[PDB]
Amino acid sequence: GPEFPNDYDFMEDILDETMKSTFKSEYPFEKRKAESERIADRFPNRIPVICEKAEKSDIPEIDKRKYLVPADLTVGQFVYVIRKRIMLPPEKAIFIFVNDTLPPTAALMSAIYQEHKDKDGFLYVTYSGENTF
Ligand SMILES: CNC[C@H](O)c1ccc(O)c(O)c1
Repeated sequence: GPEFPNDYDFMEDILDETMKSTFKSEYPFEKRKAESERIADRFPNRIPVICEKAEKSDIPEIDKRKYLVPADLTVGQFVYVIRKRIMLPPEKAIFIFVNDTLPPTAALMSAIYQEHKDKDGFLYVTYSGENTF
């Protein structure tokens, strides 16, 4: 029994480039920057991470794509949380990319933030499975 949003049919069999849509392209830069600035004030010791599903990847979608990551949390630990959230069976694979790269699983998310944070203050991560449509 899928949990939200995976009780919805996304109709991937006709999803087009005219329909692709992500956090950056759905919300104005200025609104995004103001939100991460608010988080720096209100949750100072959290790293704000936008985590979204790679395009056409064969893996469940995620409800909350916005994470308040503890500063000393490793990449390995963050991957485990996403796995948990999409209820991915342990026998199926999951990878996260930063700048189209697999970060080293022992790396602190704080370090990845300092190296790769967006002009808008967020860290953008992409997750995917082994296959894609
Ligand atoms: C699609 N029909 C309802 C939906 O499947 C649904 C309802 C309650 C839930 O807790 C749930 O995970 C999914």
